[PDB]
Amino acid sequence: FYMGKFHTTCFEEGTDDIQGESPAPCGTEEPARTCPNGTKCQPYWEGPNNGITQFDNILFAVLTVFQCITMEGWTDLLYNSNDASGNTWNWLYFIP
Amino acid sequence: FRTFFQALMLLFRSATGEAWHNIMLSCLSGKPCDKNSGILTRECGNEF
Amino acid sequence: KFFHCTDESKEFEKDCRGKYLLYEKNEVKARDREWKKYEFHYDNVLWA
Amino acid sequence: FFGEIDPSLMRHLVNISVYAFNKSYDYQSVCEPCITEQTQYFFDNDSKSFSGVLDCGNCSRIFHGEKLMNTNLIFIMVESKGTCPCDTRLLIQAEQTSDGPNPCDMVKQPRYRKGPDVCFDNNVLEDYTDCGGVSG
Amino acid sequence: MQLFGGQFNFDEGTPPTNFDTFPAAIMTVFQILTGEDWNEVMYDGIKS
Amino acid sequence: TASGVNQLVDIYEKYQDLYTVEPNNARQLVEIAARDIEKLLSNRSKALVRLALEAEKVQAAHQWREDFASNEVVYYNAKDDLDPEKEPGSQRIKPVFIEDANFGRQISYQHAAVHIPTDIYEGSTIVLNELNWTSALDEVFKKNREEDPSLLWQVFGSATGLARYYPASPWVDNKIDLYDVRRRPWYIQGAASPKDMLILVDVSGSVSGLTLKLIRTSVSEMLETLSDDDFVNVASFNSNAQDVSCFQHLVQANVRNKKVLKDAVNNITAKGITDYKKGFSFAFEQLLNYNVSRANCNKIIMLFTDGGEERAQEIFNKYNKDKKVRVFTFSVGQHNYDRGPIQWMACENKGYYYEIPSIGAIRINTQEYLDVLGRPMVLAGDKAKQVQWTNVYLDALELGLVITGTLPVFNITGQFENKTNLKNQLILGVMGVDVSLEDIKRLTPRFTLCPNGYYFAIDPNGYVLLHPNLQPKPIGVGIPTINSQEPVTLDFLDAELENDIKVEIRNKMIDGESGEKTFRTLVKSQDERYIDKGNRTYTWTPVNGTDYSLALVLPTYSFYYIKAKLEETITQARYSETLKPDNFEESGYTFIAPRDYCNDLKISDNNTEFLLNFNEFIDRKTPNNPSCNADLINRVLLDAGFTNELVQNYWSKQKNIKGVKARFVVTDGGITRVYPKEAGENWQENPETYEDSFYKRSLDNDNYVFTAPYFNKSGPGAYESGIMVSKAVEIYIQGKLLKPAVVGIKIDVNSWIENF
Ligand SMILES: *[C@@H]1O[C@H](CO)[C@@H](O[C@@H]2O[C@H](CO)[C@@H](O[C@@H]3O[C@H](CO)[C@@H](O[C@@H]4O[C@H](CO)[C@@H](O)[C@H](O)[C@H]4NC(C)=O)[C@H](O)[C@H]3NC(C)=O)[C@H](O)[C@H]2NC(C)=O)[C@H](O)[C@H]1NC(C)=O
Ligand SMILES: *[C@@H]1O[C@H](CO)[C@@H](O[C@@H]2O[C@H](CO)[C@@H](O[C@@H]3O[C@H](CO)[C@@H](O)[C@H](O)[C@H]3NC(C)=O)[C@H](O)[C@H]2NC(C)=O)[C@H](O)[C@H]1NC(C)=O
Ligand SMILES: *[C@@H]1O[C@H](CO)[C@@H](O[C@@H]2O[C@H](CO)[C@@H](O)[C@H](O)[C@H]2NC(C)=O)[C@H](O)[C@H]1NC(C)=O
Ligand SMILES: *[C@@H]1O[C@H](CO)[C@@H](O[C@@H]2O[C@H](CO)[C@@H](O)[C@H](O)[C@H]2NC(C)=O)[C@H](O)[C@H]1NC(C)=O
Ligand SMILES: *[C@@H]1O[C@H](CO)[C@@H](O[C@@H]2O[C@H](CO)[C@@H](O)[C@H](O)[C@H]2NC(C)=O)[C@H](O)[C@H]1NC(C)=O
Ligand SMILES: CC(C)CCC[C@@H](C)[C@H]1CC[C@H]2[C@@H]3CC=C4C[C@@H](O)CC[C@]4(C)[C@H]3CC[C@]12C
Ligand SMILES: *[C@@H]1O[C@H](CO)[C@@H](O)[C@H](O)[C@H]1NC(C)=O
Ligand SMILES: *[C@@H]1O[C@H](CO)[C@@H](O)[C@H](O)[C@H]1NC(C)=O
Ligand SMILES: [Ca+2]
Ligand SMILES: [Ca+2]
Ligand SMILES: [Ca+2]
Repeated sequence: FYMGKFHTTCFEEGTDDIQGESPAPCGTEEPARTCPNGTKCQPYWEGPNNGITQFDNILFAVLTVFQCITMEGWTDLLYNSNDASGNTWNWLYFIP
Repeated sequence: FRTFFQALMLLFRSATGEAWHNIMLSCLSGKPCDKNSGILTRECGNEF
Repeated sequence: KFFHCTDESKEFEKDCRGKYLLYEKNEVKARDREWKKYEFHYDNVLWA
Repeated sequence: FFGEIDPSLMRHLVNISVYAFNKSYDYQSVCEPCITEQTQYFFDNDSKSFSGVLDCGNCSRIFHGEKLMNTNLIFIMVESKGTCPCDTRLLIQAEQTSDGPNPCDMVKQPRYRKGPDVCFDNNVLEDYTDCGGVSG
Repeated sequence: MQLFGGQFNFDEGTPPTNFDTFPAAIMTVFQILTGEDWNEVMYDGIKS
Repeated sequence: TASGVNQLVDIYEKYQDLYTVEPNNARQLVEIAARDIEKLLSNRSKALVRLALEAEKVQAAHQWREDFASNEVVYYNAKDDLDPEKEPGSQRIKPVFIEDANFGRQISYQHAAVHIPTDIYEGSTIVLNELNWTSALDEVFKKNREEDPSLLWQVFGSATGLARYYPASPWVDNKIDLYDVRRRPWYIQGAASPKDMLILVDVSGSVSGLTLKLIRTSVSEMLETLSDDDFVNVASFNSNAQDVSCFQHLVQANVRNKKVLKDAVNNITAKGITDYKKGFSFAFEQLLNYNVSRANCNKIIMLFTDGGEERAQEIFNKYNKDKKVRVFTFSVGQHNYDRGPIQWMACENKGYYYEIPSIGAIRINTQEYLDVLGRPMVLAGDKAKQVQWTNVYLDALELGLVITGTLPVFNITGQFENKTNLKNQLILGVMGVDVSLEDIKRLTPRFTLCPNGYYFAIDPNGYVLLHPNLQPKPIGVGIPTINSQEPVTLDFLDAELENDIKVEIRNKMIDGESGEKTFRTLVKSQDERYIDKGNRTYTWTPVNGTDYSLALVLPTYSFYYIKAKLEETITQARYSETLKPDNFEESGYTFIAPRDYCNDLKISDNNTEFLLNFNEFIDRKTPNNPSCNADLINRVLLDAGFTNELVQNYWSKQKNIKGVKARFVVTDGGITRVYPKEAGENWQENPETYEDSFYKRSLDNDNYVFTAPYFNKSGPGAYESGIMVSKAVEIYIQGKLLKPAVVGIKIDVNSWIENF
């Protein structure tokens, strides 16, 4: 479900620059988070937690899952995935 | 706390303990109210 | 002892007055100086 | 400028001393993306008949140059541009953005200056107790 | 201390949880045992 | 034939007796101008002296209050909103700003305005006492302005941060006020003496990370507090000391040497094990190098480190045992290391110890060593109080190119009775008055000279105080990297074309000598595309009283000028009816130079407006009136008459010629006339006659000059205006030689391409 979803953010329209000091995952559709007037959703950004927390490899996914098992930082993933994909179904992955 | 389901998620995040103490402080008195809440002054939240 | 000023340099209530310069990345902002208590402290047995 | 039109006859004219150049620096100049280099060309030998043979790659261009005496005008007659191909290194007279002179060399040979003669740098009565360590 | 010695001198600053000294290493290890913000310390160790 | 060249000469002889030829004795002209500048600067210095005396006395009589109840100090804070419609001990003033064309801003002459920078709180006990005792300065400010109504600014930069300048004007205009009066070049100039600073940067491993960024920022900010009289070199040491940049000994703090040092500092990396005995032995040896030029006083070492364990007593006992070198130690960064040894280094060696834990402390902790450096001059008594003038720099309040005279203010409480001297060895602040370069330019008139003659002034460093080639723009320092506080320091050799003889003339001016030097030089044209080989005469004299030297450049033909006659009221009307706006149809479209003829006549950038104003003024009252310049008006009217007689009697006979598009005439008085009325719209030259490149080029040439048109420009090219050829008018009156005008034509391209 979550492979590579967290690499897009609110880049400035004119330049390849992050809009704010704290970026968040974005989307091009209404259910996902939408960029403001001055920005657009561009392809590549490192990701949350400097790219350490993600689902890109099976190794990255296993480490990411183990972090949620310890109940430490799991809500940040829930909110990030909600920004990328909408909050309709993401609670079905994390609550179980 | 806006909806029943948004409330349950808050009580599940706190049950696991994700920064529940900061949520408690955010709910205290003297917080801005919603635009459509019908209250035009910064009188929201409780010491409860 | 759980008191702080938003400006790091000022370490007393009288000094913590006025405005100070906050140096963020590639931008300088002027912010007010406030003498405020920490969120969780020990000022009485109930707060402890 | 003739350098940006025919960039071979121009440099040959400079070389055989038809013209002369003398380059300076502009420090109060504005740039688009600043010190700026400037170049100006002027008559040097101030003699009239200037004829020679310009050499292109595997071809020769023969030219004659004559100068009007009552005006600052030169009539330069070159055989042909297309016949003999020379390398087209444009000679631009316009002002070019540049770094100034290398500071290292200038400070090896500094310009003459006379510094102030009065200086108050020591006094026996001075109190050095305010060192700053015990004061905080 | 051996794995993460003077490696926590980041440009922003040295985190309070670092392994530079033995008193600092014990309290950083103790925090990971209690499992509070163990992931945040992991990010610094990976970043270093 | 097309542009009358013999006709103007004949006109100039045949209308003799309407003007006289007067000499330009360069020796007298330069001395008159030098004494005028001396009197101006002495007038400016008297105000500083009386401000310093009054401030010292008033502070000495002050009583240190510690509590202020409601309104107790009344002052106008210069950064306050004018309409708040609404403090601990202060009551604001609501001032009325009317206008002043002398300043350009809106000012109030009623009281002084206070600037308190952003960091410093205005309710402090040390700020309220300043705001009280400094309120006595307003009477002296008013007295200075009333004695000399030409004073621009009178600031009192205070050691606490606040500044009081007399004409109360709002502070300038993101937009975060970072101004601090204690870092401006005039304050730094007046607060200490020239230094020989050697920054010693620690680049061992332990300073890696945040400490390194703080160190680089601190070193840059320290470099910003250095003048051209100061010499600086930056070294670094992990285990062996080395120079950070290509410089090896010591370099004066130019705007460019400082850039090289800053760039070298911004590219250092931290790796190694600290060795203090090898860095200090390097600093002390570079402070002993006397093969190079240096300030030769105030030898100081600034150590930027974090903390250590070695104090290195042997190095200090070996190199600095008579204590001729101060040592300032900085403990940069947020860390936990031993700080005792670096405090001991400052304590032993007549220095001070500073701490920079974050970016916000850099400015304050890098500007404070001047307090230490000012002790010996405070103890010098009434002998360190000399007025000193700064480099040319752009004013903070948008006033243009100004220089500032400074005078330190001492603390003398408990001096009448022998009570206190411990804290009295610190200046209260620095006085300062601004004189604009336009004042100095007013004191050196240039309209009795040819367009090729000018004045210029040199300070001991060789920079220009006056030059035609000095523009109100900051000095460029290098190529502008992709993605108003510096002085405008332009050397004489960088303002002109360097020459072997010029390098000698400049040295003689710096030494403070006077002489003449006639020689064949190489002058560059106004438009910066040509060079002429002119013969010029440099006459210079020292501005006695100050350190400046004035010089006057004059070509050979500019030794005489035309002085117009009084004539009579009949001739004034007949000459002035020629330049009527409706009348340049039979006379040719006329321009007039925007030179100030009267105080009331206002200069405009649109020559039609100025010409209308000039015409209506001449119509009003009489051409000769008080509050005007009789010579300028008479010269302009004479030139108008000569030009009108030319254009009518000659050009009106031949309306059209085969090979010309427009005939023009430019004369010294100020008048430009192009014969075809339709051709006036194509005339792109400056209405000021003394600023036309072709006029200046044609003056240096005894033959015809072809001025090439511009290529790929928005204006009409060489197809609708033509190609300009100009010839200078040369008249022989008595035995004298004069060149009062230049005529020419714009040859149409089509006729000449057909004739070619
Ligand atoms: C020019 O020099 C003169 C003297 O050379 C100088 O006048 C002196 O100014 C100081 C202010 O710094 C006055 O200080 C007195 O000292 C007491 C005792 O310290 C202070 O009371 C407390 O002091 C502590 C530090 O010890 C400090 O926290 C704070 O200053 C005070 N705290 C509290 C809670 O009160 C007072 O500051 C002050 N006492 C009184 C009764 O005012 C000296 O009194 C001044 N000396 C004289 C002879 O008047 C003057 O400031 C110099 N000029 C400038 C511009 O600074
Ligand atoms: C520093 O602040 C002080 C407190 O405001 C000022 O001292 C006060 O100045 C007043 C003048 O406006 C004095 O009022 C006059 O004092 C004379 C004494 O000879 C008396 O007649 C009256 O009290 C009064 N007269 C009139 C006609 O107003 C205050 O006495 C005096 N002292 C106080 C209030 O304690 C200082 O002036 C100020 N420093 C500076 C440099 O302005
Ligand atoms: C500046 O222009 C002058 C004028 O030509 C140059 O000086 C001459 O240089 C040539 C060689 O290029 C010599 O043969 C002449 O003897 C020089 N003339 C004099 C009077 O010395 C000069 O080289 C140019 N450049 C600089 C930097 O001065
Ligand atoms: C330049 O400074 C050095 C020392 O800083 C002076 O020392 C001399 O250096 C030259 C180099 O070969 C030699 O004569 C000796 O090594 C030194 N002579 C001494 C110490 O008497 C040097 O004299 C200075 N330069 C000049 C020209 O005096
Ligand atoms: C500075 O002072 C000198 C002398 O003190 C002035 O020069 C003198 O000028 C008079 C005539 O004006 C001569 O008779 C003297 O011989 C000169 N003295 C010298 C040259 O030592 C000089 O004029 C003063 N400066 C200015 C700008 O006037
Ligand atoms: C079982 C619970 C209700 C009993 C405990 C009572 C105490 C701890 C709580 C419950 C209800 C609370 C009150 C509810 C509402 C307000 C209004 C608020 O603007 C000020 C505080 C005040 C007055 C609270 C004070 C603390 C309070 C009295
Ligand atoms: C921002 O985007 C919305 C989307 O339609 C648009 O209506 C609005 O005008 C935009 N705002 C600006 C300032 O362009
Ligand atoms: C100097 O000041 C006096 C009076 O203050 C004035 O008359 C004189 O013209 C001034 N000289 C100048 C400004 O050169
Ligand atoms: Ca937790
Ligand atoms: Ca937990
Ligand atoms: Ca070290």
